[PDB]
Amino acid sequence: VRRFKRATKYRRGSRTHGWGRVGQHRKSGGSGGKGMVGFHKHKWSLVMKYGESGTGWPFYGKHGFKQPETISVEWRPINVGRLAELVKELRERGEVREEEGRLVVDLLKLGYNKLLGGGHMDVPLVVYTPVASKAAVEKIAKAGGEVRIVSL
Amino acid sequence: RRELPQPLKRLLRLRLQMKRRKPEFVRIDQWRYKRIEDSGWRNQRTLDNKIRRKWKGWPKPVEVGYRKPAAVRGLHPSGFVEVLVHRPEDLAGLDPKVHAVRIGRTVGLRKRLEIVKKARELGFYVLNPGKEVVELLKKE
Amino acid sequence: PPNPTGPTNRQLRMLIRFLRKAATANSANIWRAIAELVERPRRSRVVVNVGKLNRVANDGDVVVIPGKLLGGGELKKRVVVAAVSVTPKAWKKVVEAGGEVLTIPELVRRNPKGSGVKIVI
Amino acid sequence: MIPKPVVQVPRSIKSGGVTKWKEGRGFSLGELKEVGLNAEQARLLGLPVDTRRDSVWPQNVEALRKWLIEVLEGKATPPEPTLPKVVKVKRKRGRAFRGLTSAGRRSRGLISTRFRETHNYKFKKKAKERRLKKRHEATKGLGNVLRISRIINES
Amino acid sequence: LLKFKLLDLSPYIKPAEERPPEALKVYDVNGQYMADIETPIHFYEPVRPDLIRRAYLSALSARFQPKGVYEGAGKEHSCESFGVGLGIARIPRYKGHLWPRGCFAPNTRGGRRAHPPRPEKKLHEEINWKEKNLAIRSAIAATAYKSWVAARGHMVEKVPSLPLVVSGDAEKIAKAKEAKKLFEVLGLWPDVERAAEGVKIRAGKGKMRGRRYKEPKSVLVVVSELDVPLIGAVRNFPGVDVVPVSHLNMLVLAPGGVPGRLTLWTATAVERLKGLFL
Amino acid sequence: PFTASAQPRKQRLSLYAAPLHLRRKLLNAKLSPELQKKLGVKRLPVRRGDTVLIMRGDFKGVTGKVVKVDLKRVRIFVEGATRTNSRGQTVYYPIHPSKVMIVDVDLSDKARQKLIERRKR
RNA sequence: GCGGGGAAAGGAAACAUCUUAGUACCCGCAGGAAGGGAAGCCAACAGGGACCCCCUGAGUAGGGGCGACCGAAAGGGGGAUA
RNA sequence: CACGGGCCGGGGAGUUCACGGCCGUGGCGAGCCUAAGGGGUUCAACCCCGGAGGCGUAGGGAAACCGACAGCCCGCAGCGGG
RNA sequence: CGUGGGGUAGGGGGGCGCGGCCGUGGGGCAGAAGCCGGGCCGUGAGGUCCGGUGGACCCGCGGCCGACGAAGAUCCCGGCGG
Ligand SMILES: [Mg+2]
Ligand SMILES: [Mg+2]
Ligand SMILES: [Mg+2]
Ligand SMILES: [Mg+2]
Ligand SMILES: [Mg+2]
Ligand SMILES: [Mg+2]
Ligand SMILES: [Mg+2]
Ligand SMILES: [Mg+2]
Ligand SMILES: [Mg+2]
Ligand SMILES: [Mg+2]
Ligand SMILES: [Mg+2]
Ligand SMILES: [Mg+2]
Ligand SMILES: [Mg+2]
Ligand SMILES: [Mg+2]
Ligand SMILES: [Mg+2]
Ligand SMILES: [Mg+2]
Ligand SMILES: [Mg+2]
Ligand SMILES: [Mg+2]
Ligand SMILES: [Mg+2]
Ligand SMILES: [Mg+2]
Ligand SMILES: [Mg+2]
Ligand SMILES: [Mg+2]
Ligand SMILES: [Mg+2]
Ligand SMILES: [Mg+2]
Repeated sequence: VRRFKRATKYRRGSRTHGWGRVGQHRKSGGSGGKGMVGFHKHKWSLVMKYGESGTGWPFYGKHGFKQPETISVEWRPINVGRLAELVKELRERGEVREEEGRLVVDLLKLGYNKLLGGGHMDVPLVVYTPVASKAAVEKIAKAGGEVRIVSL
Repeated sequence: RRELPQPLKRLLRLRLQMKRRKPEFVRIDQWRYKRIEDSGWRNQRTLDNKIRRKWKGWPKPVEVGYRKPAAVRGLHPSGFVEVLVHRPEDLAGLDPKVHAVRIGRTVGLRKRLEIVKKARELGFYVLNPGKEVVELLKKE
Repeated sequence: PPNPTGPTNRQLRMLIRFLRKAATANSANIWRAIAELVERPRRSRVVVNVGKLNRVANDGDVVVIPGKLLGGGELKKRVVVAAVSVTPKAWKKVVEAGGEVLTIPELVRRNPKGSGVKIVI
Repeated sequence: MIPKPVVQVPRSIKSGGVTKWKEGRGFSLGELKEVGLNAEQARLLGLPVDTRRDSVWPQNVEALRKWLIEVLEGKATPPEPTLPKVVKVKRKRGRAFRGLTSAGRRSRGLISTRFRETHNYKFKKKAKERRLKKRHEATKGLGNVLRISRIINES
Repeated sequence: LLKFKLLDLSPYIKPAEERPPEALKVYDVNGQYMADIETPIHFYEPVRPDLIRRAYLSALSARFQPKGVYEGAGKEHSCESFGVGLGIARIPRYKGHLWPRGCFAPNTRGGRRAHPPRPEKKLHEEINWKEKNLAIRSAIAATAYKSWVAARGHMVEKVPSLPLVVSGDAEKIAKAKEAKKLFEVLGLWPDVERAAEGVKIRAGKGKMRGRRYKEPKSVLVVVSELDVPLIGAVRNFPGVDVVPVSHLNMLVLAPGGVPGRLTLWTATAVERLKGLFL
Repeated sequence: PFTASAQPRKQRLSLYAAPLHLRRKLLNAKLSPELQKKLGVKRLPVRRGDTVLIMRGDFKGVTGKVVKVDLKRVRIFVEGATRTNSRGQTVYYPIHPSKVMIVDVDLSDKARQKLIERRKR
């Protein structure tokens, strides 16, 4: 932790406090209005810098619809490579039941509900997951494991 | 009084010359207004300031060009290093060839007599024994 | 900005002084390069995961990390790695792969010239 | 140590199959029936009883059987019965003037919807938040400041 | 394993004072050496004055109470600006019989304070739990170094060794008179006398507010648990603090935000320490 | 009943605003060692008719009878601790009771004996 | 604290929808607290289980010259439990 | 010959919270932190508990829906060779 | 080492002073703060000492926090001039 002197300490004896002599420190006119205003008239050049040309889209307008969140699954996927790390830790503590001669993990008790295919699987694994991507099923099956799709 | 080496002896003499020619740094019109008569230096950030702009004939501003030689800076005019002393036990660790003893202004007469006696025995130059202590020791 | 001040941690400050002295004594530019990376502002200090050592290091390589070694990913190589600090999980992965974890002063004492040492950030 | 009922958290569609447990309001009548009690007897023993709940969980039954044996053998002391211990009804003055009759309750919205969704509740809730500057009322226009800042910093 | 804690910087940087020994010396209630015990891992932490200062300021700042002015102070008079054209400044003025008298503006007598304290101001400097506990371990380790303890200002000449560990039998002492004898035979009494003689009447307005006396800190006594008799036997000495080991904190371990507090551990307290603050 | 607060403002307000029955407690003075063994108590509130020894001030060492007690001022007048004004009259120095020691006790009052038995116990 | 009546200034860099704000203020009526409270509930085929208040969900869904700006609920953790 | 001050003393102006961006340090690190609240205390401090939730670990698309590297070259530091 | 040394607005870096707090070390009825005048130190903000006046508090050093620095606002309040 480092501590620094407040700017007011430096500004004593400076008449203007960093606001200049010409364009001094005034009220909301010095901001071009109160709040997030002006973006279509005098701050339109700020919209053109950051937003879509022609439409100024993110600043103004509508695009698409929202699928209602109360009827949409909130996904918590895990990659195959990250899963391989997880089972290694789980095995050391003894949380893995090697039920069938192979390590058995089920994603839902681990807090995940989908399996993705990034990374590498280095052990044969039985994975109980509601959803698994195409490469996840292949990579798990290439290591001697298997994906089992449960029904929500 | 303090015996200095020849390099420092010249710098001490040079410092005395710089002291005599040093301007008394004042704000503009400090002589006119009683309300700022006893003020310290102020570097006023103003439109028409002629001290900051160093106009000939106006008072001079403060600059690092006026700094005195670094090797003798802060020394007592006698050449010694002043040390503030508040009790006799504070005399430990000082060297009478390098240090002079300045007694704290609020040290009372009873404690001042003990400091002065111990310091004079040890050979220290005491800068400010005080009028009362001088009379008492002289009477002794 | 509040301009960079350097570390407040005296342990870090003494390590930086060590590396500069070691660079001068042994004419080793590596320990000067390490000290500059160690003295970086905190918000841009070097952190390396053990999984990165797989790509950038071969078996038997000696690696100096001018920062913290974090334990992320998996290590499959035998590496001798020195760093400013090592997290417990990073420590366990390096050792279990047969490697060794050193302090930077240990590496300098072992290899004053830093010959064959690879800088990894 | 009187057991606490364990019930399942309702599994939403949003959860995607992840489930968890929680402490329930009370033991269900089905669970009490397996240990030979009704709602009145269980309440007299200090147990929380939930006659609304339909589920029967074996872990709840097992906890009840263990604790009842301790109580009936003199090893555990039941707490006070989970029934009202005081009756405190105050004399009412000006029910009509304060909107507490059925006509007032209807106009306030309390017949058609929940208390939390009535308009007077919304007025009072927001007034408190603004008075204390709590949560989202510490910054007026917070949503638009976030929206514009996200566009600029995520462009 | 702890090679990263006690960093060896040889040969280019000369060593400092050695780490505390693998064992601690234990003395009986008569001041006679009794035995050794294994040093808890806490004493091998490097002393970190920067981190100790941060954790001390955090614990102290949680104690401050909110302050403020009355919300309407200087704002409740009936006043208005009377405009230009009257030959006087256009600040607000009293409306009634006091009329020309200035009012409301911060520059007027009886006006509002422009930027007063507010009770909503955050005074507490929060700290992460892990960071706070690392500082506590660092402060504990400093109690084992005579260099750090002396630099904080304690009298350590007569203390046989540091960390000062006394037998657990000391926890049965119930009278201040007997605890005084224990302190004298462990060489701790001179530091208690430093605190007794060092109490002064402090300068300034604190006298008006119940802060008349400023007292130096002398000895921190660490016991195994709450409600042992030794807590009451020592708590009346000037500058002495006593806590059970589980109650150790930065307020007693680094007064002034400075490491190294003259500490008397009991042997049972040192044993319990091995499972705390880690 | 005298505040428990540690704040000096509340300690002083208790002292100056104390009602008469509380101001009596401020009249306590230590008994001489001889009286302590005879009566078995260490302190008694000073009473008119007692004999006290003054231990501090200009009249230190003067023994005399208490002639008047002022509850409002918490001061007592003692024979011998006097002086004369410019008009020649004899006036008494008001002495604080904490500065005197009672050397003889006036016990003609039955109500006073109850206080002694309470403190002797 | 409960019921009712009910603005404008200011903001939107003008301004009317809007906001400010069901606010200021007015009228009525209670208590030491008031109001709320015991499923014509919520959910989604898995289950919660009267109510109020605190933390969160969340400035999310949604309303809006879709502008300024406004803004939940279910669920989760607690206080307390009838 | 632009405006302000007769003089002196005292008073007299970038503050706080919420949210966002960035910097300087400090802790921990594929994780980080607890909120409300609870237990203890030498009682607003302090010790311990509390992981709900938030941010991060994966993105693309309006949405249904789908879902990710160590292969080659140039080359600073550094290291090695002459 | 520099064919280095002007500077408004503005940006960046360091220091002085005021009130309190956490520590540490001291002074004071043989005279604290304050006040009038003076010497010395520092480029400076300022520090320090002496003589007089005064009559009980105050200061050095490290850290931390602010109701923290005035020459001016037809500034405010009081006092007092030509
Ligand atoms: Mg401008
Ligand atoms: Mg212009
Ligand atoms: Mg202006
Ligand atoms: Mg436009
Ligand atoms: Mg459309
Ligand atoms: Mg000009
Ligand atoms: Mg004086
Ligand atoms: Mg809002
Ligand atoms: Mg006022
Ligand atoms: Mg702060
Ligand atoms: Mg003062
Ligand atoms: Mg307004
Ligand atoms: Mg408008
Ligand atoms: Mg208009
Ligand atoms: Mg009630
Ligand atoms: Mg009611
Ligand atoms: Mg509204
Ligand atoms: Mg004009
Ligand atoms: Mg004029
Ligand atoms: Mg220049
Ligand atoms: Mg200081
Ligand atoms: Mg000015
Ligand atoms: Mg006037
Ligand atoms: Mg006149």
